[PDB]
Amino acid sequence: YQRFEQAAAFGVIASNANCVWIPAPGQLITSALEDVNIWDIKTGDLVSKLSDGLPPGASDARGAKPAECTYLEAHKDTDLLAVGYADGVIKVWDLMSKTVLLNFNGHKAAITLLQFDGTGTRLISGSKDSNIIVWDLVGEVGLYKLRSHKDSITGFWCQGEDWLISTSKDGMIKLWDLKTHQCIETHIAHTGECWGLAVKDDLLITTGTDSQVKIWKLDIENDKMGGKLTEMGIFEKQSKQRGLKIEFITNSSDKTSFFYIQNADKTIETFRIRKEEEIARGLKKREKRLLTEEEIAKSIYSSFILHPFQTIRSLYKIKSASWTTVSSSKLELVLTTSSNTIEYYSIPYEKRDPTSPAPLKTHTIELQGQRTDVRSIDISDDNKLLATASNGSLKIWNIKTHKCIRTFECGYALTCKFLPGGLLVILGTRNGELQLFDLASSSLLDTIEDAHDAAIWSLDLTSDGKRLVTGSADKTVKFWDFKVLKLHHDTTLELTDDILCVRVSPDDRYLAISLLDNTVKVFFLDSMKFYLSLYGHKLPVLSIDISFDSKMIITSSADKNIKIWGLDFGDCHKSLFAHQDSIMNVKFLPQSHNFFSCSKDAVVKYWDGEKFECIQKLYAHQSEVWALAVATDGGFVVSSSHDHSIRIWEETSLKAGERLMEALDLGIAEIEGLEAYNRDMKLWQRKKLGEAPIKPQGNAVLIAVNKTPEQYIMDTLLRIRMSQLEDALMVMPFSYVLKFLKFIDTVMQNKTLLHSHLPLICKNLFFIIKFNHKELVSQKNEELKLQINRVKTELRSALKSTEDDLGFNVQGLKFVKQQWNLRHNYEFVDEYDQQEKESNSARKRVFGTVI
Amino acid sequence: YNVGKAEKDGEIRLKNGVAMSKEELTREDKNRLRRALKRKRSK
Amino acid sequence: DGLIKCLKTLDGHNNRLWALSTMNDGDMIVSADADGVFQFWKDCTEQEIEEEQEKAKLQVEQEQSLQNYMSKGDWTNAFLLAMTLDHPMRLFNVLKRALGESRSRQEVIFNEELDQAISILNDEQLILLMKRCRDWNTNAKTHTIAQRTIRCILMHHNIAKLSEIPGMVKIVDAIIPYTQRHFTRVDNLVEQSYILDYALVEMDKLF
Repeated sequence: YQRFEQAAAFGVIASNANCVWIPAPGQLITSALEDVNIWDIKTGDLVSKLSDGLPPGASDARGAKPAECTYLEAHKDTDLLAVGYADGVIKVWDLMSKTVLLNFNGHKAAITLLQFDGTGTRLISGSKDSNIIVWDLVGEVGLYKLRSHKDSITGFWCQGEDWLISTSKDGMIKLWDLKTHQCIETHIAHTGECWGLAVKDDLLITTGTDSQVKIWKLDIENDKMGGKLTEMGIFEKQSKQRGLKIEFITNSSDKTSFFYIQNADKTIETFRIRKEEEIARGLKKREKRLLTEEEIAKSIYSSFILHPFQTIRSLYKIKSASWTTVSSSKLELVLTTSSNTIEYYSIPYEKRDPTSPAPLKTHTIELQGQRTDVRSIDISDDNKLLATASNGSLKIWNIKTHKCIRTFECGYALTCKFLPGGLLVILGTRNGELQLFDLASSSLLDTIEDAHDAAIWSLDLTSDGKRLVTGSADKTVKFWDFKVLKLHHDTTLELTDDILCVRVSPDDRYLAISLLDNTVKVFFLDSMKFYLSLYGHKLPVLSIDISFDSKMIITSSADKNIKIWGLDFGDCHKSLFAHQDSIMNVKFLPQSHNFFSCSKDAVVKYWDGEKFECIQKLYAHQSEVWALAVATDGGFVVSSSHDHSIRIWEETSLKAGERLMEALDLGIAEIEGLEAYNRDMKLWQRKKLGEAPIKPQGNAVLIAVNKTPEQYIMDTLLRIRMSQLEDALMVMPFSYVLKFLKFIDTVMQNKTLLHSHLPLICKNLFFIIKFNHKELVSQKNEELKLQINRVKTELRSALKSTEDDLGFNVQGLKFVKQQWNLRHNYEFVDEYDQQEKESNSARKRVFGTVI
Repeated sequence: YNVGKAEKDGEIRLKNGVAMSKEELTREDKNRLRRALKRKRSK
Repeated sequence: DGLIKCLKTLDGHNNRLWALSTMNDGDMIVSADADGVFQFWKDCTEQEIEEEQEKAKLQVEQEQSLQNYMSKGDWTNAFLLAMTLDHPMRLFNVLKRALGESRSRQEVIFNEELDQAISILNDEQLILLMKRCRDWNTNAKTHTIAQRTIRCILMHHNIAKLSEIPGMVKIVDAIIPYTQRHFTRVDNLVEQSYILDYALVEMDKLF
């Protein structure tokens, strides 16, 4: 089939991830959806959009919402970028040739931070599952995986190859030594979460849930157990919301240092850290009024060691930030906000005065976005695109360039539409107001306040475009004509329930109006005569769409099922259920019964109305697709979703016994080679030291699993089961009985694994010599005789060593019981009453007998 | 005497005899004992 | 009685109650009366969770010290951390490891500081240690650790105190008969260990 496939997306200037900044003021990498977009902040154009070579909407696009870009970090001087996506996967790219260089899945949920350290070859990744993984960049492996946290990694910081310290979305902040990969010391940071971490080499700073920013003194070279990291004092901010990123810089040119704490509620709180001169000079300023309560107030430290600064506020909700600084008078802080805007600020400072009661932004990249959710998308004939936003940002795009070339201010507006000549747009707002605009001239043509008593919901022209209809939330739908370029209120059709969507037929024939009482009434346009009343949808019901020849319609609602109706009689054809949250909108192709359905669960779907299959299930959005609009001709569809993204779709084994035998020959070969080598080395040290035997190399499996041959034979003898141990011991021949005796004679010198496996050793050895006893006693060698004698004496020494304390504890515990009894049991001299007491106080147990 | 379940709430005592505490059980071991508990629930 | 808003009943009275006075500063001490008996309720949740979070801070520091000890060695302070925390798996592992290394190296059965630390302990820790000994003894694989700990308790404690703790006969009736079974079994292993002695006398007769 001439199938459908994504052209490109746009709108997303800065989406949900951090921002990394690149010097030349400078460039700036940020995150669009599923791919990163790199700007300069000076001119502001999108000079790069680093993406994959494969788009969603292709043939091999797997059945999944694609992995959203959720963290970025850049290594500058090697020109690399570790970017990481919402499903744990990490791709490391370059910014020059724009190719994916490394693939690093590892995790189970999205990642929260990256960090390059020793700057090359080592990348540490902390995620929303509680792992944190160290990866090498030159070997393409995970080196180690630190695993002790509980909720989700919120910050970490490492130095080289020995010391890391992290903190997570539980209360805890932990310290790892990278030599052993173990958590050394834990501390409950805050009473809830722990949302920030930063450290300049002397002091550490964390922040939790509400403004109690905690100062720590870390002593990395401490030798105590607890004392590696102490808590020194807390201070307060102006924002009660969760501070969640702290960052430090040491500006040069004298030496100085600053840290900011970005919050949630539109506020970054910048702070200055001072010098030892003003510390030691401000000591007596709190030791005034002249001493232990004075020294207690002198430690009660935070406002003493730290200094507030300019509290930079903003218009929209703040997402992420970073900075640059020269001369200590250009603390220049770049900041991506939530409701997408990139903002480059700059706070000046003459070491004492910030020179401004509120700081000043140098740049603000916001022209290619919408600050809100696009409620209505439209198309011109083949060139223009029309987006209507909640703040007021009516905006116009072009197809060939994806650049916003025309932008207005309307209000809380939800449904807009063109005029059939092009370059002219009518819109309806959520307040009772309609509005007319154009493309060539200035912003506003005209405005009709109080066009409706309540919210407009939908509006629709004719094909010649001289008249539109507006159905609104005042239980009323009105007809509006275009006279001369002004609006004409000629008739107002009253209804009983809240009309919410209107659609005309593309041959000016019918007018389908969808009401709040689950139905869609198809009227005739030519007389307003109430042709049909299509019914049975069981929820308030969204956009209707007439077919091209005006014989079929689709009707959608939030009951997840769109219903096809033939219009000759108003008869339902299919009632097909898709889209597991809610269908927002539906659009027929202009010359076929092939159509599209975009839903509240972030998916668009391509159907035909002849077989009622789903021809395609397209998977490029991350949130509620609020509107879609197909081409007026040609088959390419623009879709506008809640993620502030607007995108274009164009056409296309052994067993036991022999495992014991092979482990016996391996272990005894290694043991005998070692004993021969130590014999020859002893003969060199007890003879003329001209030479010696060289060395046995350590055996392959033994040094690979790091086990002595005694523990090797012991744990394979353990892993054979008690069911097949007797057959395992009978299968082996007498050479293996002799080297089994050599194993027993080796193992009862290492008295940790003699005494931890005494009854297994006893069972196996006694069965082995009981079975081979006819051959064993007819062997004639004094070496085996001495081996049996030594095995005998050491074994029975161990067994009498354990039966010693078994007997001692039996007599001791029953003496304890006996003296407790003769202390205070009761006192019957009559034998019968004594035995009645013992019968009434003996232990009972109930046993299910069979009669 | 035979070793039943715990006399505590955070403790998991087996007929083996080996008793564990739910504070020291790591999460993979917690899922492991929960699935084994589910098997002995179904039987 | 009195209730707060559908939760948190209070201790109550025996009869009807027309009395509530919460009219202190924010809401300090609150009064409530029956016919005759009064009730004075204290405060807001400002210290009866502050105690909870400071004992949680002590618990997360001493659990971390137990992990570091169970890593690096020093079985004795790891042992008393396990006893104070009631971490029985770690307690069994530390007693097994200390016993095994005392088997390897060279009256004294664990290392000297560990079994002095078992000598110094109180009646509550001793009764929970003997509960753990009681149900480690029910195996035959992990009974040696239990028997050694019973031996150090017996030969480091006062027998009259050991008897007169309330609860220490309903444990020693649970670990006399398992120990009698084990003494029979290990005695039988000693008895059937004479096939080596028989094979020696046959190999001596051989010529």
